[PDB]
Amino acid sequence: MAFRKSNVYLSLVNSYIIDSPQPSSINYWWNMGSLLGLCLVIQIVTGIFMAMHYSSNIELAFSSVEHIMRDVHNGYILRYLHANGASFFFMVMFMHMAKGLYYGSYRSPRVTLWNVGVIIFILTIATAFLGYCCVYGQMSHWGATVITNLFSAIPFVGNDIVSWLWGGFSVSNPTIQRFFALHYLVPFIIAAMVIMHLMALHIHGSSNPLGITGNLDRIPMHSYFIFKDLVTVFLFMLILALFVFYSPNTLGHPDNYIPGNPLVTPASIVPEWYLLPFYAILRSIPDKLLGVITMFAAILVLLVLPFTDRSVVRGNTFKVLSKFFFFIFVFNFVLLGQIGACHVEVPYVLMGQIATFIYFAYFLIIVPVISTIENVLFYIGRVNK
Amino acid sequence: MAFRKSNVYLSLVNSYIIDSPQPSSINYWWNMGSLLGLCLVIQIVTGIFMAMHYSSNIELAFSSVEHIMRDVHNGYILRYLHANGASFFFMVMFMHMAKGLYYGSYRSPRVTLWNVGVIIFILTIATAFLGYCCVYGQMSHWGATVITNLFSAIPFVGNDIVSWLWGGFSVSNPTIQRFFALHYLVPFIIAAMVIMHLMALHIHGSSNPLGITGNLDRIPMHSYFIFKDLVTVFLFMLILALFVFYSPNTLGHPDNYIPGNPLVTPASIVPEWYLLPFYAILRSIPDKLLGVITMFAAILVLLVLPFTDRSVVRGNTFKVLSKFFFFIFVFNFVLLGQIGACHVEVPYVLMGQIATFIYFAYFLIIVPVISTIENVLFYIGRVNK
Amino acid sequence: PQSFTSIARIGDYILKSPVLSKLCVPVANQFINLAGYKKLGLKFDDLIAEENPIMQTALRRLPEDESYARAYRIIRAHQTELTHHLLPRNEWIKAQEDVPYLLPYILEAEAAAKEKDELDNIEVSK
Amino acid sequence: MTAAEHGLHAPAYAWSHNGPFETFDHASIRRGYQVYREVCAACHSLDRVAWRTLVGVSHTNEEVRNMAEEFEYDDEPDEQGNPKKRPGKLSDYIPGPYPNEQAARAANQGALPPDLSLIVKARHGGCDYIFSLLTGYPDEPPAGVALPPGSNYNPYFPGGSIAMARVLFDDMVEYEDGTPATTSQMAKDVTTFLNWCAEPEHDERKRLGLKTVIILSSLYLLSIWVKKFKWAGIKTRKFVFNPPKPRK
Amino acid sequence: GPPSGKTYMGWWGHMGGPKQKGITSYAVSPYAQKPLQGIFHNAVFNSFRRFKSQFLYVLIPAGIYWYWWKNGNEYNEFLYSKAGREELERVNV
Amino acid sequence: GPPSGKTYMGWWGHMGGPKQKGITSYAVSPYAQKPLQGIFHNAVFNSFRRFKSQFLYVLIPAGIYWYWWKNGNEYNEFLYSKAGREELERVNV
Amino acid sequence: SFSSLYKTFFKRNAVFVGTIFAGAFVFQTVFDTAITSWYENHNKGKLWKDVKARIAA
Ligand SMILES: CCCCCCCCCCCCCCCCCC(=O)O[C@@H](COC(=O)CCCCCCCCCCCCCCC)COP(=O)(O)OC[C@H](O)CO
Ligand code: HEM
Ligand code: HEM
Ligand code: HEM
Ligand code: HEM
Ligand code: HEM
Ligand SMILES: COc1c(O)c(C)c(C/C=C(\C)CC/C=C(\C)CC/C=C(/C)CC/C=C(\C)CC/C=C(\C)CCC=C(C)C)c(O)c1OC
Ligand SMILES: COc1c(O)c(C)c(C/C=C(\C)CC/C=C(\C)CC/C=C(\C)CC/C=C(\C)CC/C=C(/C)CCC=C(C)C)c(O)c1OC
Repeated sequence: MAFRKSNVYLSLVNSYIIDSPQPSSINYWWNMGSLLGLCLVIQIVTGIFMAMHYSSNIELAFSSVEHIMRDVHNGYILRYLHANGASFFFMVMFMHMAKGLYYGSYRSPRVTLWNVGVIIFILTIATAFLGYCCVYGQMSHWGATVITNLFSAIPFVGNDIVSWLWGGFSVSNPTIQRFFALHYLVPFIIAAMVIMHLMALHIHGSSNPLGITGNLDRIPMHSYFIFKDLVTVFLFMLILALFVFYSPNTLGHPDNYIPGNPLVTPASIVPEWYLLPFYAILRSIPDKLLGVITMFAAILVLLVLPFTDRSVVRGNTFKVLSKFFFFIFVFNFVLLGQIGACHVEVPYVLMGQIATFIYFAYFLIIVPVISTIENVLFYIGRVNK
Repeated sequence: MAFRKSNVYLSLVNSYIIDSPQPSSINYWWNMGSLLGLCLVIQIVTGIFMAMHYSSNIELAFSSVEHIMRDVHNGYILRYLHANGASFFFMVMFMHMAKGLYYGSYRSPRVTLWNVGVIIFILTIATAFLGYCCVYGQMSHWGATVITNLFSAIPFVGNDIVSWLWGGFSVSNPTIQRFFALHYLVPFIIAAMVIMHLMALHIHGSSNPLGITGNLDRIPMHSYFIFKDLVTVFLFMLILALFVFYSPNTLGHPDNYIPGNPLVTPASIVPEWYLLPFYAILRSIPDKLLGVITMFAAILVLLVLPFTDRSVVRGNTFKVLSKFFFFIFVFNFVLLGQIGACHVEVPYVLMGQIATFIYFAYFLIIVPVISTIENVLFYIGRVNK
Repeated sequence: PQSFTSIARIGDYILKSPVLSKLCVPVANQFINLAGYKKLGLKFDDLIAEENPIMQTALRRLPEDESYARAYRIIRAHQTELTHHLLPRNEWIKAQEDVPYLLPYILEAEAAAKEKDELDNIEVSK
Repeated sequence: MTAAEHGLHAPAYAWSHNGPFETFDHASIRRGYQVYREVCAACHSLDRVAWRTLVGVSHTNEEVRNMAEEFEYDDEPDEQGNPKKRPGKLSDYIPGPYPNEQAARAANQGALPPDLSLIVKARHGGCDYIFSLLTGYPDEPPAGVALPPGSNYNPYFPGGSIAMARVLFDDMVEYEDGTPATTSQMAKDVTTFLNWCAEPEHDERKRLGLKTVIILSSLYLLSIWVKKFKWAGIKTRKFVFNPPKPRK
Repeated sequence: GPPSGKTYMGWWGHMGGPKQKGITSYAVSPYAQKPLQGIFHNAVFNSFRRFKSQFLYVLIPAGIYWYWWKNGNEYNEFLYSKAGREELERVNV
Repeated sequence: GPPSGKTYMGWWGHMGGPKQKGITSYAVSPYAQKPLQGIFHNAVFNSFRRFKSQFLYVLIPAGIYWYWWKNGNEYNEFLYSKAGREELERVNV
Repeated sequence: SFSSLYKTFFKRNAVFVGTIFAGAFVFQTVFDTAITSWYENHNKGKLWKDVKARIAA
């Protein structure tokens, strides 16, 4: 018990920041998760500054956003940082999920961590939509109405629930005000559940790229991993500076920059780039309520992903067929996003339906059978007697 | 080991809420702290629900609460509960500080608790003063001007900080926007430091009315002290509901329900009741910076009490006359507040200096001499040679 | 999670079937030696996950020599992968040195645990 | 989709304000203001930006105040409550002939004029999009297409017909030089002015971005060196395995 | 402070891994080294070797899906060009 | 979780109190008790005793401060009731 | 070449923070001035400094 570890306030930091036994085989993929957390808190703080200098009334919402754009020092920078930070936040979330899935980090030691992350994703896509609603342009409230009509597909009741949620049959001050308030509030639940995520992580430790035990050797995080985090966040900040200064409004779409006027919709209406695959999974299935439930099934299939992979060897580095099919999966995901970007006509619908079919078939069928084949091949090849 | 202690979230809940070896001589005074915590939580919740239908515009702030009263369903409930809960929070907070002082809760194992509590006190001085400045009533602008101009006496920097606070060179939209933003945000800082306070307490435990070691008999928190907390909070809810529903104009002052207009205003301008003790003391010594430095002294005297007295026996229950002087001090506190309520005039102006002198003298000179005298009286009484 | 007894059953089914085994054994060993763990100086038993309690029970019965060699191989693999390098064809595990030293303990523990959990929840039906 | 109304992409032209180390050519923004105000006055609104940003980048000190004095801005009523008329201020917004919006839809013989303060980013493409839209339309529609009576044609713009009156005839601009009277010069002037109005921070943004990329590049290289430095003692440690003596 | 739950890994001194003997390490201070002794050899030879190793699993799905997307694009472009009045009617049935 | 620093108390089983031996406790299963029968009498007696042990501590300070406030107020009526015209001068000068 | 004159400067800690912060401030100021000057002299005519003389007669 030195002063650093005897004092409880400093002991809490000591167990997390000053000293924590991470393995020595960490690649550049876990500092990506730390970068995810840090860009999340950057988004939170710039949101606090916006809420300090933002007004949500319909008579002033567009007025407030253009005033923070133009009539304040260092104002437009805040909006550009918000847009680029949201885009990078979803990109790094996808990278985090890909790293978790490829390296077999959903297995028994951290199943609880896996479900915590899954529910984080489930509600953060919601909060992203809610923030998208707060713009109140010619397409933001448009997509908000789209989502309200989608949610109106609950069976056995259609009017009371949608009227209660959407503040009556019309849109007025309470609707947009409550939408802004809830986009302000949900990230606090994000922060709390991320605190839970880090608690579970610290309890159960971290995995390795080798897919093997890491207790053999360990090193403190401070003075070894803090500078790796520093260099990766410096690279991220350089890239973010490049996309915020030279070409700020590129990741977003040139549709939000219209004053509030839900009279004539623009010719080109597409969802933000982090939602196209789910728009595709909705468009493929020819049913409204069944389309909604299959979107939710696609989102929640990660919950049933564990206790379905019966590969004895953790990870996917030493197995060739599994990683080949994993690459097929990720390219199918990007193809689904790309096809959702374009319009719906022949023959895009057929191959989109095929893509959704191979997606769900992948998850529910192919990994168990190919993993069983991998295990039996592992057994048979080594034994020659 | 049971699953209740196995799961990390459940283990933390059990060890911090369900199971806690609290002492067996606990009175209602200790449940008053949990009651105050519940009051703080409900205050945050009702404030959040109030701000959802609130407008941050300068001209749409008083109009916002008017619209809440006259248009939204059960609008009066939220604001009445907010105001009365704030006042009750402050009264119960004074009660909690007094209970900590009288029972000798400031001894060596709880100096950290005393420091975090006094820090909460320091911030709580202004976290509601600025909330009252937000409403922009008929003395709210005056309170805002007082708080923004108290700091102008600092040498070599008197204009830069007040200009930063003003959002310019006067009081305008930036002032009210910043006021609302900080009154919203800094209660989250209160939440942070009260989590720290509870963490320190759970590390070190509570105390006993007797003043002796309580490590002999203990009972678990659940099913024993939960009922005491429940009955205390039921009584608090009953009295609070009766006041809010039947006598709305009792705790608050009928001065803020008038639009801000420095044109016609009465002379009956006096801050809210909980300011009076730390307001009469400011009008005793006749200078500008002297008032600020003596506020600093009056808030640091609560901090100097540890390692100041010489009472080897913890508490005042078993001391012949020290409790009498403590009662003198508490009645002097009440009388100082009441005389600060009255305007400045002879002999009340003359009473101010003597009241402040006694208020400081109990803290400075009374406690050590009275403790030493009590100790020597005990020593001469106990022995005969 | 997948029982090793089923793996042994499928293995013995394949090994004594002439045509299917003759078709599937050369591709099997070619897949094994293209997997890549041979180069890193890893035996196969060092790769299978060691977390769930049955694997811990199997590990606890290993003679000390095998555990020491396994620990050294894990440490060397971590060090080698940290530098993204590969030691030349001197540490490479030979073709016939990748014998399973941990299979019999796994099979015995699997059988014991399976029959324990089967007879624990049993009925008295004829 | 079908390219008939999807809109063929315009080629990437070369401008003065498309690059990493550039500024606005605001020696012509003083000319873009004139070209906008001479013809587009009673056509659109643009009423989103103020005059405090029109000083120091397009007009120096005085002509802005002359313009403010030139127009009446409907001052507050006097003590009798009667309406009056007053000169404009230097912190007001660019006015428009329509009271708020009513006089626009009545005279356009059709739709409403979109607010030009954001049209630069309101459409895909960007700076070259408006140039292509205002240049590529012929004077005669493609063969076989009979447009509605009173409507023009534009192949670049998705939609193939607009309520735009093709007021782009030359030979009546002539500021003080020989530059005007050709469509290219006025088109470049209007597109640069519209880009500036949509983003009146390009120079400052690029300067701050250059400073930021320089400082972050330096910091990134610094972190590279230090990470390769203090990890040198852990990336080179070697292990040697000596089998223990055979006795438990 | 009650002990926490049973977990395979813990704090220093009780990693939980197998007890080992016969392992010897050999570190040396970063001060007595060249911090970038072999950056070029790494970034050329090892980078190319890793790229060649991973060049058997990544490009094939990308190529096949690129062909699928391009074939769909060609079909779409050919459908709405001198065939929309005779071929597009017999595909939307 | 991990062990903490210096503390004056622990958890159940190892709290850290003084070692003691020879104490016997009891209980009567509060279900079979019929707890309260003389609650009003118990409250009366407890209130009587509590008031008996604290005579002066509440009566004296409140009385002396009431007397002080009364003295101030009565000086005010000697001054501030149609009488300041001939004493405010000597107060302020 | 690292003589005792430079060796002595690498032992102060209590006062080195203030002077290092002042040096950082000076460096950032001179860097800002240099970048502003280079952005000025990389583009002539377009900027508003010389349009005053261009319109001058
Ligand atoms: C035409 C592009 C010019 C770019 C100019 C700016 C960037 C300069 C980068 C440094 C000069 C190039 C040197 C040659 C390539 C070095 C690549 C490499 O692997 O070297 C080190 C790379 O150093 C790093 O740590 C790089 C971190 C990479 C972060 C994640 C990848 C992002 C992409 C990196 C390349 C592009 C960077 C700029 C992107 C705009 C070693 O890796 P390590 O330090 O992690 O050690 C691992 C092991 O010991 C191998 O020897
Ligand atoms: C990680 C969390 C968040 C994400 C992904 C996110 C995402 C977004 C997105 C995509 C927009 C649209 C803005 C644009 O298109 O220009 C937006 C706008 C906005 N967000 Fe968030 N947001 C997050 C958190 C917050 C928080 C905490 C606040 C706090 C107040 C906030 C306040 C706002 C405001 C006020 C706007 C509108 C301002 C504008 O249009 O420029 N956001 N957000
Ligand atoms: C969105 C906010 C998140 C934050 C701040 C966060 C943070 C972290 C951190 C710090 C780690 C330790 C390793 C690393 O630093 O990457 C980690 C690991 C992990 N996270 Fe998250 N995470 C988030 C979301 C998610 C989500 C949505 C998932 C769901 C798929 C997830 C799944 C995992 C997994 C499986 C690991 C294991 C990595 C290892 O083996 O240690 N995380 N996360
Ligand atoms: C827990 C600490 C708080 C205290 C002591 C407090 C105190 C007060 C008081 C006294 C008033 C009315 C002024 C008067 O009648 O005297 C008020 C108003 C208000 N408070 Fe708080 N408040 C607190 C926290 C919050 C929080 C967390 C919110 C969150 C949104 C909030 C939102 C409001 C609103 C919307 C009003 C209406 C009038 C205004 O704009 O100030 N308050 N608060
Ligand atoms: C107003 C915000 C506060 C909250 C929510 C709060 C919360 C609590 C809670 C829950 C307890 C546990 C009570 C018990 O042991 O049963 C407690 C105890 C205590 N608090 Fe606070 N507290 C606050 C303010 C303060 C302040 C200002 C001080 C004085 C500087 C203080 C000093 C103490 C002490 C000395 C104890 C121990 C009481 C005992 O053991 O006898 N607290 N507080
Ligand atoms: C003086 C020269 C003019 C210029 C530079 C100009 C510029 C523009 C631009 C950029 C647009 C939108 C193009 C796009 O879709 O991005 C537009 C649309 C429009 N303009 Fe003009 N315009 C001019 C003259 C006029 C005139 C004289 C009128 C008639 C009074 C007019 C009425 C309209 C209308 C109604 C639209 C909207 C068409 C629609 O909604 O379909 N414009 N103009
Ligand atoms: C797996 O190994 C680890 C690891 O174990 C840990 C712990 C970390 C550390 C984890 C993180 C850094 C991510 C944690 C993320 C958070 C804690 C998010 C913080 C969220 C917040 C909301 C921050 C709270 C701060 C505030 C509320 C204060 C902000 C308010 C301000 C500044 C008010 C400003 C107003 C004025 C007037 C100044 C790692 O990065 C890591 O990988 C190496
Ligand atoms: C040490 O022994 C103890 C002890 O163990 C405990 C527990 C207590 C009791 C302590 C407390 C009750 C204080 C704890 C309070 C907090 C930790 C506050 C934290 C709460 C918040 C920050 C806010 C709560 C958040 C929510 C309720 C989220 C839900 C709110 C909204 C608006 C979402 C719902 C809206 C919709 C539309 C669904 C003691 O007093 C005590 O000493 C005797």
